Amino acid sequence: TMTDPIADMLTRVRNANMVRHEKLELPASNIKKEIAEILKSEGFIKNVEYVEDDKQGVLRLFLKYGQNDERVITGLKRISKPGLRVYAKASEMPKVLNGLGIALVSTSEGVITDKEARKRNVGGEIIAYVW
Amino acid sequence: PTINQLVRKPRQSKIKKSDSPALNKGFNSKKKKFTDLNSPQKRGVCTRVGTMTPRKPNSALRKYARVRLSNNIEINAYIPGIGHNLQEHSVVLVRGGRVRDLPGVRYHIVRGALDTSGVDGRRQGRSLYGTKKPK
RNA sequence: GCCGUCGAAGGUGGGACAAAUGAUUGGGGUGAAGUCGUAACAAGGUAGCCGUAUCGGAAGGUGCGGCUGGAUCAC
RNA sequence: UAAUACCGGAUAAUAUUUUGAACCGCAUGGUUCAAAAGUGAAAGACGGUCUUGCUGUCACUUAUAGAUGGAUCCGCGCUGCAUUAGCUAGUUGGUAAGGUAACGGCUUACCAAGGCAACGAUGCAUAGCCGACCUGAGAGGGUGAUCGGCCACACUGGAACUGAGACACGGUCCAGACUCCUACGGGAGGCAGCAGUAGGGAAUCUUCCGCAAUGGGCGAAAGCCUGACGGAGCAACGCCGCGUGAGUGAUGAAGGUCUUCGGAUCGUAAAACUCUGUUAUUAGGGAAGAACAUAUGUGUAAGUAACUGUGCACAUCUUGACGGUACCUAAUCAGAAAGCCACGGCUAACUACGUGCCAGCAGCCGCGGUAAUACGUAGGUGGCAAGCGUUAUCCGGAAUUAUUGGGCGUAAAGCGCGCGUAGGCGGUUUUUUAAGUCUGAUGUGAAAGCCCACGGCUCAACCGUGGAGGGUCAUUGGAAACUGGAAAACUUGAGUGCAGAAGAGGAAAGUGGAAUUCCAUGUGUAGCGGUGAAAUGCGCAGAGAUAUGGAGGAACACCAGUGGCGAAGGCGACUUUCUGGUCUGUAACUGACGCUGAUGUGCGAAAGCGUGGGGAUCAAACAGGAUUAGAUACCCUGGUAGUCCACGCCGUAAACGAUGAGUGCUAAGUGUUAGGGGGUUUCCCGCCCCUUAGUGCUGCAGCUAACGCAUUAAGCACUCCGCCUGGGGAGUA
Repeated sequence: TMTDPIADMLTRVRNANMVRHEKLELPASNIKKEIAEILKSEGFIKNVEYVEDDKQGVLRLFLKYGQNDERVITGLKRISKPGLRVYAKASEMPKVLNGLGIALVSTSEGVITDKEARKRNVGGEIIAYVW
Repeated sequence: PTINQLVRKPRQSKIKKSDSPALNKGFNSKKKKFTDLNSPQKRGVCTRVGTMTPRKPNSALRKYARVRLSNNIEINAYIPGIGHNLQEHSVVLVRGGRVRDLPGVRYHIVRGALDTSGVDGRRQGRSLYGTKKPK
């Protein structure tokens, strides 16, 4: 069973990191779409794209590798995984590698990045660590 | 392990057992109640003394003795150290110690303060060996 | 003051765990020696797993089943 | 013989029971108003004014309170053991009684059968509880000294009087002892109060004082007692703090110590000088403060003919066990005052010597054999000190639980493999919810410690002060991402849908075969026979052998392979039985229907075995019997439980990949086993390539101690199972 979307998303991202290619697509979710937009905002994904097809539309990512096809980011991992519904309140917000390392957090309104998290000070279910 | 089975389990450690069965007086002298007293010392007598022989090349003849402390629990214990003036059924203080001489024993007598008197000719017994500062 | 509810405590009898003990039996090894047993060739020797059984006192072997296994070792 | 002792009675209400009324709540009901009978009682004390009124001041009694505390109930946490699985009958619930503050089996009688039980009741061990504390960066772990409170107990059991409250730590009764003593007739006692005793223990502190300080009990008070507590008193028991000399003085004195013989060497150490009185010694101060206290006497608000009497805070007085303390001053000298551990290293520090693998040392490596910086001695050094070292234990370490922070490719670990209950987690999208979640507000986290700051104590130690911290508590503000619901559907997963492809899968049944073995018949020897010799054992009447003939039972010559089925065990002669499974494509469409899976639980090598048959081999044991007193030991010969048929017991193994399952991702090369497609061509079957789903070999990356895997990961991740905790002891008890 594909238990968690975050897990497969991030393991295939790390797989592409190893294989050093950018254009990859995957069946999304609305949350996957929004976090991919956050990725392009962060930049290390040069481009993201979303369409619709069975069942959720395929999210289409196009990474921003380094100048020599290096990971601009360093590390990446899920946090909220099956069984572990793990939440963080305003002060419980973590700072992987401070500002450099980042993490979106789902909050009472939606998914927001670590900067947004400690900025608007609404905690929530911490999602996944990327650094 | 999986989170659920981790929950329905304590993940127990491998907690040891004290290889020194030092069950000191505790409730021995009332109700004969077994009591894990950890005392560093109990008073008691070595009812018998003996001497097993070591093998070659180091024929460092080591001497043993079977002893009862305040709890009066049987054990054959070796004597270390040079010099003594005690004999059968002499009161002796035994400290916890396991040495390379012989299995079946994990304790050892101490010199200086009881029937197994130490020697004050050396300087190592300045603070120990039961004997006072060699003055 | 009596009786009646309960009534410890306490004992009695039926047994249960029982607890050390242990009736006598059994098992073993044992030849000092009481049997007396001879006194010939002394062994023509063997060898990579596990479970399980049938013996071998055992030492092992017949094994049945299927084979994972990880030569020696020095100063 | 008096009481404020006792019993009456008068009165009385929110007091009982009923009367009615209104309001209202959760169902029980609660709130308020108006009705019946009922008895409240200190003619008390003691002051005053002054009548003795009058109140004073308490007490009395009554109702209403507050408040206090207690009780009771509930939620959540609240120790180990399941080699701890059933508990269970006033128990379950109600009925009526009673009974208590209430509550109800709470207990009676009723009727009824409950009620709990793996999410671990029950049982056992054990245990005071927590706050708190110790180690740990923390996480955590561990602990539970005094101190805060809460609980339990007071020789033992059974009670009960009392009183607001005890079934009463220093009431009682009884009985049981126990023990003690008696005139023996029966009387008497109970330190898990405090010292202390005896003993025990390694030993733990006065058979110390006081009530100075508070803290009560009782009053108005003095006061009583205070083993609370305060205080001093012991245990370098624990920290903290002063020194146990500093400065000078080199000359490397002398001398210890080595030495190569010079020198160093102790060592600015010495001598000597200069200081300190720290520390200690003494004469004093203070024996601080703590001391506020108890009430009295002072005039001032409530009221009284009358602050009369009072009552408020003020006048004014009153208290030392510590102790004639701490601490401080006059002086006292370097002069009292300090050591100990280690030096192979680990870890700081070594050489000389005597010593002789011996003594020995010994925490680890191990040293010591005459030669040791590992024994001892001297020096020298180090570390450290009012202490040092040893031991007992907790954690760090020890991440040695591995949530943080382990594996199971092999050092320890994947049942043997299943089905599946609960449960674990949960696909895409649309709303609500706010349960969570997040996100504040509230109340509320004794105190102390706790961290921070700060005050005092010379300082430290230390208390104190405040802050901080401190809930996983309840409540409400948002919120709807997420999980969880609620609703709505979508689909490929799942479903199932159609087309196919697919088979040692299963179990039943039958069919064949070569042939173990036996044996029929016929022929045929002389030996077979196993060996070292053979023995034996077979056997001249035919063994061994033959060819013709069967029997029984046996598993099925090739294929056979990483073929395959399986989840494994295992599954291959053929066939069928009536089914189980395999996949290509398929998307057929409800709409997550899924997930692994504690318990449970089926299936399952062999042997063994129960039974009932067979026995064809084979075959332990076995014996004949080599061998050798012994010979089963083995080499024989035959035969042998059973193997083999029926079911159970068997459930175990190398069932091993010691690779749980599923998920999906991720270079390649490069096959397979079935598929499919496209083009390629005559069937492209021929080719290629794309994937379907597995099973390869090499190898990217990755990772492993290494080994190697590496799309089928041992790479990456995810829900769900079990194990592992040195070896082994012992899979054994």
